[PDB]
Amino acid sequence: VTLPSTRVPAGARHPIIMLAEHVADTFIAMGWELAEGPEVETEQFNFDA
Amino acid sequence: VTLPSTRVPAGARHPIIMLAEHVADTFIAMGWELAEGPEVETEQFNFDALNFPADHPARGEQDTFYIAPEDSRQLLRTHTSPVQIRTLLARELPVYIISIGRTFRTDELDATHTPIFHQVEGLAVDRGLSMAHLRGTLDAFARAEFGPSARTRIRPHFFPFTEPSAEVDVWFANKIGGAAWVEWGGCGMVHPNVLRATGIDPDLYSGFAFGMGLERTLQFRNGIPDMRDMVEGDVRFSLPFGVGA
Amino acid sequence: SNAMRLPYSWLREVVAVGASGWDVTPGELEQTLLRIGHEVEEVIPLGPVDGPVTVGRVADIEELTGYKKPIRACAVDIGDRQYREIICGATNFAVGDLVVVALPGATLPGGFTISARKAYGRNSDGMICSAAELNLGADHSGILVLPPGAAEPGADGAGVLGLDDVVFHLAITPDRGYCMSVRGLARELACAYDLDFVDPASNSRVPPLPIEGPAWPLTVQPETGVRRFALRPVIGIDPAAVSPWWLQRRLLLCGIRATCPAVDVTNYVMLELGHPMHAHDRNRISGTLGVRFARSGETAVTLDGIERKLDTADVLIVDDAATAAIGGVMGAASTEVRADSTDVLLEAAIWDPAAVSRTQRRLHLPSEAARRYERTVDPAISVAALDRCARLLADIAGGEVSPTLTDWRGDPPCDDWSPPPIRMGVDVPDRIAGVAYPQGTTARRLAQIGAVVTHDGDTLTVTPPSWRPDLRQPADLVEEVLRLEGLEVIPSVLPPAPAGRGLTAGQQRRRTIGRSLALSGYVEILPTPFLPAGVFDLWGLEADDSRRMTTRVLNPLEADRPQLATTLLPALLEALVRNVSRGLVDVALFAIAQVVQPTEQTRGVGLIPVDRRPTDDEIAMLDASLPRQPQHVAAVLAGLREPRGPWGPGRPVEAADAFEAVRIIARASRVDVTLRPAQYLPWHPGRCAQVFVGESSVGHAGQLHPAVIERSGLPKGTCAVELNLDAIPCSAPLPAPRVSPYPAVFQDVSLVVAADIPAQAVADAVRAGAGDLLEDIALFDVFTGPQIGEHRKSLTFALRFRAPDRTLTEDDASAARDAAVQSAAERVGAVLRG
Amino acid sequence: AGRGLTAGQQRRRTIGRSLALSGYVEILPTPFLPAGVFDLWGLEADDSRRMTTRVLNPLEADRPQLATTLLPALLEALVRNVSRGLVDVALFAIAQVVQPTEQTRGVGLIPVDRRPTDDEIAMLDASLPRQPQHVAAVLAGLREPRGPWGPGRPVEAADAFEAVRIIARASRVDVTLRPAQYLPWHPGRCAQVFVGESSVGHAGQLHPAVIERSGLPKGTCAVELNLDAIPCSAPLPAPRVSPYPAVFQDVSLVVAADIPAQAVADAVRAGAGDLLEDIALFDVFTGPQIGEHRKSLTFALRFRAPDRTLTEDDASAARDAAVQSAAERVGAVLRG
RNA sequence: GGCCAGGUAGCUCAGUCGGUAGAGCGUCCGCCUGAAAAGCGGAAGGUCGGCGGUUCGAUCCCGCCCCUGGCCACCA
Ligand SMILES: Nc1ncnc2c1ncn2[C@@H]1O[C@H](COS(=O)(=O)NC(=O)[C@@H](N)Cc2ccccc2)[C@@H](O)[C@H]1O
Ligand SMILES: [Cl-]
Ligand SMILES: [Cl-]
Ligand SMILES: [Mg+2]
Ligand SMILES: [Mg+2]
Ligand SMILES: [Mg+2]
Ligand SMILES: [Mg+2]
Ligand SMILES: [Mg+2]
Ligand SMILES: [Mg+2]
Ligand SMILES: [Mg+2]
Repeated sequence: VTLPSTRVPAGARHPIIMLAEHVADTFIAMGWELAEGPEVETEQFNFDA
Repeated sequence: VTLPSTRVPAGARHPIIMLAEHVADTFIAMGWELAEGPEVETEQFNFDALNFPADHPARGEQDTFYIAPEDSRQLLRTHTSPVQIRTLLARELPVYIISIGRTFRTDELDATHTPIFHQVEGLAVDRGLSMAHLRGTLDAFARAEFGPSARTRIRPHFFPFTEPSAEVDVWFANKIGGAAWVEWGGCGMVHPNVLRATGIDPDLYSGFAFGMGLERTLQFRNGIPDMRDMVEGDVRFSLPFGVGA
Repeated sequence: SNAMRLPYSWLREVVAVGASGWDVTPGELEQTLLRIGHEVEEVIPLGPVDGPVTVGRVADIEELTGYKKPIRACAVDIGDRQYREIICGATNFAVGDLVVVALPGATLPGGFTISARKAYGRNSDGMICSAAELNLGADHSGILVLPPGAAEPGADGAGVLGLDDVVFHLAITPDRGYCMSVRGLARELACAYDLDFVDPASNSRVPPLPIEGPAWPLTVQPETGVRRFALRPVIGIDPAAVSPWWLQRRLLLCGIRATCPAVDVTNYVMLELGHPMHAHDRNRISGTLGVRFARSGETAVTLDGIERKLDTADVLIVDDAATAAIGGVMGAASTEVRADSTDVLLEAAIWDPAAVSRTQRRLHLPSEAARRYERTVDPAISVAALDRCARLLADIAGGEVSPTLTDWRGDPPCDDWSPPPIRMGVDVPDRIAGVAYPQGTTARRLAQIGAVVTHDGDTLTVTPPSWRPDLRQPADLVEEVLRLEGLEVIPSVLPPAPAGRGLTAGQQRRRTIGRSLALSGYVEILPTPFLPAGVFDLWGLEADDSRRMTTRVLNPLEADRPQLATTLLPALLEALVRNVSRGLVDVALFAIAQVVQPTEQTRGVGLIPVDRRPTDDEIAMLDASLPRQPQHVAAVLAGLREPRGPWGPGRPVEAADAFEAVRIIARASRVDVTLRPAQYLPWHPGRCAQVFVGESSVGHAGQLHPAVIERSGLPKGTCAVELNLDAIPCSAPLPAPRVSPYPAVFQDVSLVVAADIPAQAVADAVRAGAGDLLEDIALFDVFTGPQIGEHRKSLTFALRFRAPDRTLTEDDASAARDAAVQSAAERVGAVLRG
Repeated sequence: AGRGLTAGQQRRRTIGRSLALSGYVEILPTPFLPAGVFDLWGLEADDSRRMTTRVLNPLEADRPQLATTLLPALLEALVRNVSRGLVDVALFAIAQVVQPTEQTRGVGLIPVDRRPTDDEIAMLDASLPRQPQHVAAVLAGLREPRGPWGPGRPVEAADAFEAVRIIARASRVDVTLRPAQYLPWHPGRCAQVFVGESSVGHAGQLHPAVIERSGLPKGTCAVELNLDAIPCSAPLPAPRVSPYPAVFQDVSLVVAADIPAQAVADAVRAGAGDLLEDIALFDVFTGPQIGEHRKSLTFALRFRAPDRTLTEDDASAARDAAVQSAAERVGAVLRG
């Protein structure tokens, strides 16, 4: 009964992503919400504003 | 490229549990927390601290499962409302909790009733809480589970553990026989005797509570007219809902 | 009977005494009633009828003989000296009776056109109607007979029967006993419509009869809970008198069958005013009337004739001879009024609500009286209801009301029945509502419901009326204001909740376990707590297996299944045969749910007073009295684990699938487990693992024993797992891996061991000897060919070595492998394969 | 009181969870494409993936192009892991790409002493390149490791199709797969993935020349889907569990070898109607009894009525209607 | 707790007032097919809800009891 049993081993989400998920849960539980923005951005919003 | 590729087909969590998960997330996102309580409960928390008189007919053996021997004052809990008591005894104020779990009654089976079912309890106790806050919470609950096009209505009623007391109906389009208002759950301001039974001063704190059927919520949400497949555990009922929701 | 039924016309009449001309549609009335807190169960219009439905008088009856039933051919006077012959099969009428006939051309509800028909060799010009066929009431199993003088022959049936009416069935909540009557419901509607209310129980509507001396003698035992007990006689009534149609009609519409004036009047006044009344044949009374408790074994025969087994908490009314009534539940046959009763003693009593409720529920007699008494009855109106009854009976039945009166009001006599006053701040309902009501609203609403209200600054002193014993604290007064103003005005405001902590670790782990099992192909069931009959005998457990120590339900669903589950497997296995029995042969189920495991202190804790917080010791005692209720997770599998498809024929369930389920749960819980061979029913003793987290046992998995499968009707090869989630510690690992940039070395090692050595114990021995350079070990071969001796096996493991700071030589790895082989020799007796 | 995670936010978690449970390891992929990757793939000069946003001052002078596809970064990460001893590898990523259009250019400074008007807000957003969320995966080596149970299973194109279905189940949508030609995939082991009739991506085995020219392992397979083109969905099922027994029958149909098995099953469903509870392919046969360029498929059928027990002749009628539907839609011949 | 109808195969039901009890679908086998299903042919399978009694023998008669469906009743 000790023989290996896992025919397709588990993978893994990246620890940075799992930590983000846990940080999001922390703030949602306080009533806050998760806002988004794109990675390529205008100078207007990254600097001027 | 269209050949079947799923060598181990997915299963499914039960839709009642997936609905519970979604209700929980709704309240956690509002800052509330999820409280728990046992299924075998004392009479002290299921009836007495909730302001039921000693001879209240819901206490009889025709209405309530009792644990042997004759007067152990133990039972299968008949609503999730004893968790109000456990919560006010265990936590410091203010308190904002829901509780979801199984409840037990000696009820005949019909399209909207089964002996072993689930409820969503809510309890908020704080300075200055009003019926307007009860209505706000109930509207957020209904809006998240049924959408904004959901017809609800609230009318005065009675429970030994609230005063004032109210019931909430949902317009149920697929009700066996023809659409009609069907009761969704009960609610009210926590009775002052309930606060006193847990050491809270009714002159400083007020509270509201509610208790909705979980299977009943699923019936309204998915338009399932008869709850008994939901209860009986045939794989064919659960698989259509998917491994997650 | 069951709910509060009454016809709109009666309700309207009582409302209209103070509000002349008041009239609303039934749609509007239903809405108003729901808004102020009265559930409308049914709105039932009477009729309807069209065409020639009229009153007739039966002028002759010819018996038709020789049929499977007695049949009457009837000459019926239908007015203007016009007579019609009508065939009718009922028997509950005689020549001279007023009946209702539906002549040809008439339409009865629902949609039955009456045409002339040939019935039993005779022609019938229509039919004599029953109450059900007119949609007037439920049947008496015969046709409807109006009392003499209700109407002349030829009168319009719909007018005479009042078929325009509508009957409301209300489900009144238990805190509103005063609404079990026309009086209380009329009062409520006057509140909702801001009408002036004339109380039908007031002295101006029921003026006091004379009191010149006492009526019958009465003793009342102490501590029976009787609050009031009044008696008045009506002497010399005509026993041939019957109640007028208007009274019989209102009883019928309220769900009460009329019998004789004396009984009819008591039921009528009960419905009107809310005070149950009882009529005694005063000449069947022997001696002093007394109310006392029953003795053990005492029986009494109720007026319906059934022998009631009585109990010592039950309150009786007895005389010298026999029991006269079960107090506030049912009268006894000994003093029932009969077809010969001439002198009647009317009883207006107020019983103890809890006592009536206890008694009526045990005996299963939820009479009209009992369900009013158990919700409390206004003690202020006892003599008014008595005087109403007496005057009405003397008018209907030709009596004379006797000017005597026994009116016991307790010892000492109570003469003010109002509850104690309640102090409440004038703006308390506003705060509870979240609404600023116009100034004076609270004082105005509280006066409408009958309270006396006085003002002192911002404080009201509010004395409820005697029919409102439910009004005891400020919150009760708040409910009165809020419901009459309507809940629709209360706005919808989400409370700011403080910042919560979200899901607990345990709640989060339950989600992850369930999602992972589901993804792996398991279907969740919500298992019943009630164990199958004799399940542990079917499993073959020894008599002292801990699983047998179960908690027992006194009054279970199925008398054969009283025991609560110490294990989830019996319910999962039952769900498996259900699915297999319905054509789903390849099945994998799981459940996450508490079990119930009693112990020593698992017994009772007496009632703690609820006027205070239980002390911390009382809280901990309560919790220690309950059975342990740990969360468990379990799964069962049968049939194919992997289905057939274009790739091949699919793989049957085997034990290792149950072992893999353990590892899915462990990975979901982020703990490491070890499996060790174990013997433990109901598993196969050679295919069972005990599951460990560290050195603590958390459950078992593997294939079920062939005899359990056999005795339980399970599919061959069924496997199972059950773990105690509460015994799995809540881990929160914080890894900090460092990745070596240097290449690994790969070597394999073949070791021969005794057959009973677990493979994992060899891998543990190899890892203990190899040291830090060993990055990974994996078994890829178990071999038992002829090169290998009997009861021995050869194991070959793939080894991967890697250093953090250097490239290795083969000799570096070989030295680690060699130390691993020595460690395997010393721990499990391994021999390097040669 | 907040509203918690959005549907898109919840769905990204669910996809992540599911792929990791299925054996995939997440990488966070660099947005800077490898030098000349689309030349190594052999892409047509007008392939939309070549229309890249460029960084003026990148980390590596030869890698200024921002990724229009996640596969180059995942494949580079695959080579990296394989080069360090881990030859059996499955990796995924969930990340935005950068896809410029015509209106992808500069917007002059707007004074910050006031709110930008709604027209300026929209012009700023319209001037940025499109940045949709993609999900992608790559696999090579053994999909299933060896062990006591035998020697383990090499990655194959069907593993890439299963990754699509893992994602679709996580997203709670149905997908169809159709044969397609689309570099860098092998033109004979490539599926285009559809939700409804909207294309959302591609899956299968990579082309052997792409593998050779990029130094990838033989047999590398891959998936890439556009998450933002997969619609949200909130299914509200209401099953009814028939208490009556079912009927089991099988059916063998011969079609031209190019007919997809799923188009046959769909034709069988179409013809059979409501009694059909389940259909499952379990045999594809191309031996000597079957003509050249044809194939025999056999499906297990389960029929069941909601209100009665069926006879064998009731199921046979439904099967015969299915057979006729299959002849009419895919030219199937009942096996003889 | 009341009333009505019931409990018979793995599922859905017919039936029988003393010695054989069943059908549709589900299971197994032979021919058949590369392997299937259909078709043709042939099997297995029921303590006729349970425990006592009567009887040489009980699904069927007598007693006690249990459960299921429906319609009521009750109620947090
Ligand atoms: N037998 C049943 N089967 C399935 N669902 C049920 C069953 N009985 C009740 N329910 C559902 O549970 C809801 C509430 O049940 S209730 O008996 O009416 N009332 C209660 O249990 C109260 N404890 C609710 C409450 C009231 C006020 C404050 C807090 C909580 C109902 O509205 C139904 O939705
Ligand atoms: Cl050997
Ligand atoms: Cl061919
Ligand atoms: Mg009940
Ligand atoms: Mg029943
Ligand atoms: Mg109620
Ligand atoms: Mg009240
Ligand atoms: Mg070497
Ligand atoms: Mg067949
Ligand atoms: Mg059956």
